[PDB]
Amino acid sequence: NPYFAAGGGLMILGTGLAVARSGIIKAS
Amino acid sequence: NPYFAAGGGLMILGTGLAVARSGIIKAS
Repeated sequence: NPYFAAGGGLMILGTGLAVARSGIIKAS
Repeated sequence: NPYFAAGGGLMILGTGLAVARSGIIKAS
């Protein structure tokens, strides 16, 4: 469990990267 | 966590590879 509790964090930060890549485009 | 902190780095460098493959085409 704790060794693979990092996959969820990587998914979270990847969704954050996708949200930021969407937001930068939606501003310019 | 630290053993699987490399998946995020591989995703980062893969996004960089995709960005470079897009940029080389968008120049020529």
